[PDB]
Amino acid sequence: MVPISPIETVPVKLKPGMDGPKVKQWPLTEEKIKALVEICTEMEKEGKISKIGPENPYNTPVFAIKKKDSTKWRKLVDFRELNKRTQDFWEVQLGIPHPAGLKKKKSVTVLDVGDAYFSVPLDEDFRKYTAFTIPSINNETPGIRYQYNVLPQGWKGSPAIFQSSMTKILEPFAAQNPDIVIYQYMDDLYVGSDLEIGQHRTKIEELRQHLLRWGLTTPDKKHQKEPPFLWMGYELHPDKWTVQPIVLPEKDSWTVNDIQKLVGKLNWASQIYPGIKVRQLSKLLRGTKALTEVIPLTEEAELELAENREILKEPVHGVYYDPSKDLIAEIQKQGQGQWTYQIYQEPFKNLKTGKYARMRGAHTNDVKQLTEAVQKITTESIVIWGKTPKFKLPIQKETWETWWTEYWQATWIPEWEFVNTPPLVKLWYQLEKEPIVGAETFYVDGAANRETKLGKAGYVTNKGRQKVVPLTNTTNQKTELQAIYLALQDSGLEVNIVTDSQYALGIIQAQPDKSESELVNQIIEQLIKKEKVYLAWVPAHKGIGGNEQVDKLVSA
Amino acid sequence: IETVPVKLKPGMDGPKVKQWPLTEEKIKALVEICTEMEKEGKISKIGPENPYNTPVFAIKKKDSTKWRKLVDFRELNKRTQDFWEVQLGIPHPAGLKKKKSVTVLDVGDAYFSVPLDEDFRKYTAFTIPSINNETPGIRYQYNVLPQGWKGSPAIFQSSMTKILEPFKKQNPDIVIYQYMDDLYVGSDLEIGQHRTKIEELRQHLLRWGLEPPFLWMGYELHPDKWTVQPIVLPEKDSWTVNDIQKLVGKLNWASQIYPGIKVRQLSKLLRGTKALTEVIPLTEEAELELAENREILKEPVHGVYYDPSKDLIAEIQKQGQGQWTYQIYQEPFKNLKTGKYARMRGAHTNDVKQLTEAVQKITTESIVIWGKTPKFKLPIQKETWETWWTEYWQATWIPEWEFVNTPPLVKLWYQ
Ligand SMILES: Cc1cc(/C=C/C#N)cc(C)c1Nc1ccnc(Nc2ccc(C#N)cc2)n1
Ligand SMILES: [Mg+2]
Repeated sequence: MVPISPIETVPVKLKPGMDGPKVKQWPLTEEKIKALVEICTEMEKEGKISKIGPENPYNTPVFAIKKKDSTKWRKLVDFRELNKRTQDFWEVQLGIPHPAGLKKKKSVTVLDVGDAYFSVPLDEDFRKYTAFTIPSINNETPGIRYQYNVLPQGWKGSPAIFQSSMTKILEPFAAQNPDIVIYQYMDDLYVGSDLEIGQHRTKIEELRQHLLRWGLTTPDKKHQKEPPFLWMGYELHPDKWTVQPIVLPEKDSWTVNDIQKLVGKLNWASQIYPGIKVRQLSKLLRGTKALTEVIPLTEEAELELAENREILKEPVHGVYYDPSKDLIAEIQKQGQGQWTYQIYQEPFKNLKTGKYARMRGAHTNDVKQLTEAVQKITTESIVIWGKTPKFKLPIQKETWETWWTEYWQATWIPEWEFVNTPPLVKLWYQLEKEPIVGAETFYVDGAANRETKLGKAGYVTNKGRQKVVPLTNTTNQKTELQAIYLALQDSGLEVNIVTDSQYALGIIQAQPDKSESELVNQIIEQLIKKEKVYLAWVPAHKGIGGNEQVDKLVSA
Repeated sequence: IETVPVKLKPGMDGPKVKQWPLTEEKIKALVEICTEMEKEGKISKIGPENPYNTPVFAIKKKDSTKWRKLVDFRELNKRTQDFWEVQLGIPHPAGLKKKKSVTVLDVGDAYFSVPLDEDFRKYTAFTIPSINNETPGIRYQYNVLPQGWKGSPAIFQSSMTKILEPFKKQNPDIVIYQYMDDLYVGSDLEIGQHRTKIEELRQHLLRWGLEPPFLWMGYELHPDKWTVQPIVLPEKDSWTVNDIQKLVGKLNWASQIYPGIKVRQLSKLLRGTKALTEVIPLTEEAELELAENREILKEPVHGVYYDPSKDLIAEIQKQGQGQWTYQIYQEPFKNLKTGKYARMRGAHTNDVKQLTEAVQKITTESIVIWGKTPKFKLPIQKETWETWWTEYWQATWIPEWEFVNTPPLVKLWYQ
């Protein structure tokens, strides 16, 4: 015999304070029992399970399934209860590689390592918790009690311990063969390289010899699986990648579930298909949760769907990452808070695409949204490629500088360049820093009665111009905004406005260009038409003249 | 050499904090650092039966091209027991803030000489991520006291006290204060002497060491010169209606801090509905009220005390042209320190680098004055801060922070 190196066992514990499972074995038909007895006799012969005495108090139910081959029965040990009681593990699968971050490979060979899958030893002290019982024929003898000596399929810790054990075995080979890549998925090893095919196959033979040191045998035939690979919703080819075929169904009526599946397929396609949009389709799911409910599609949703079908009408492929070249990220504004981007290194060959949507909120502007999209893409790029791309943005350098130097928050976007492709992001208005000489001064105020929801909004000015408007179904805050709106509608191109509304100042100082409040949108549309606006704040109820007069007129 | 038992707070599990994305440069640096540490026995590889995690990254300290490993133990530090057994706590030295020079030394390397309780090691687990998650992350745990863990100075205290005894006896007027991995050394000497006493101090730890990669460095502070920012009102010969309105606004705000502030006479100058740029002569009544307000503002605030059982809160405002104002308090309107910065190093085009250096400076001042870090309210969107702060960090500690999304009117009053 050739001595094999053993796989060290991972020590496993139950969660603090919990004991093992003690679950009743269900009754089974005489036919299923015979099937389980034969199956387990072979598993015992292979070393995977071991017959036990009656002292062990633990138990997990075992079932027989069938339907795969000659309708022959299969075996299923239901570890749901043990899983609840088993400690948490470190999971490595949580991070899936993105295809756009992979490198081009000349050759990728697949090896089957499923013999290893069911041969990793289980911590000796934990085996007792895996006990199960095959019921006896007619319940006239004790059932056949057993326990697992190997990582049990269906047990919480088996995937993590298998991956850790294989990674430990492969680490020396990979470190000493830096001209290949190795990736484990399920019961397969994928080995890629750029070597000529003879050297590549040699490395594969060397990898097979390395695995035999731990007693791990690999099928000596050609693995069925060959490029392209269907993996995690992708198609991987040697020099290109794409998402698996995206087929949008035809339907005369759509249910909530239908739209959820459409949005899923569109979101998935958004990583390589440029310009996918889902706003109007996702709007149809707002606040609803009846999966069988049929929603009529807006004309807005029908155009968006029609535009998506056009984008999806033929296959689009992405390229892989060349580390010797810079990454470029280009962003476009799409409307309604939607942004789309492409990341590429060579012109016209995207590594990946994507989209960003405005966050829910009362007020917003294009510059903030663009900034947010940049920070999203930067973080995504760090994960996939480990570096920040150079950005191409539809915003003029001078617009950005005016924005960040005068914005009340700190803000920053990394190395970028203006790309002149409309619609451009711009600043629609800019408040003055100093009062305007020669411009009429409007002192504005509003007030409402909290019970009757009646109010007044108005202004008085230095030229003797005045207005008070009575309002219904309003609040103090709305009347504060209405008063500012009135001063804007009634002034010339340059105007000073004095308010005591902290609420209104907080909104305008956030510089929205679009709002959930139609009253704020009306103010914004007025501000855009002015040439100069100075907005001044004073404290209420302090005898500040001008202020004092109009608060009296409006609180009456 | 034999370990101090450590445990977590009651009813409290270990940290399970996601590793955030790291740049290729930081990963390569961490791989090199951790490979060496593993060979020297400071850390060991761990298996999947350890589900804990603390984020890690790397920093290039001021005036050094060597990368330093920084573990973000904020969550572990919250979850670790309080060490009120070694001492009820070392009374914060109030003289440290009064020395003309204080040098900050990185002494964290000394901690690696003390083993860590084998029953606690699992909670210091961390991961070196791979680009694109193409290979499994490298998982380690510490075998020795880690840099950045609040237990490290507590457990090493007894050893630090005896290493430093010869230097302290021989230099009794020196104030030495330890905060986490930092040693703060304050003297009233001329700087040349100061720098030579600092170097004297280095060789006590070199001697004892027998090499630490960052002990040679020296961050020099001068807390006796640290400036504060009282409330001042303009002195003008010509007041416009706008100037008087801004004055009345500022005085109304100041009257939440200072009781006897009055604006009646100044607000009656705003008598009518005048153009904002119109000049208003002050009445005698208004001049008097203004002068009385000025003299009130020259006094300290009433009822301001530090309470060590309460959090310090630091607020920061962006004032433009590289200027930032800040206030530290525990109770609103009861500022314990206010200040203003303008020397934003190498960041005239980068708001976020400036803000990050302000946060570090305010934390340093906080450690020197009270011996703990403040909780920040930052004028920045969370996403922007989370994406860039680590690129500009040069400190070995990390404070807590929250984000301000609504613009304060108070910005105007601290300008
Ligand atoms: C993540 C991953 C999944 C699969 C396979 C999953 C499956 N099924 C196979 C391999 C080898 C990898 N590993 C890596 C690592 C770095 N670059 C690459 N490039 C790369 C991989 C495959 C093809 C192809 N065809 C082309 C390039 N692969
Ligand atoms: Mg009012």
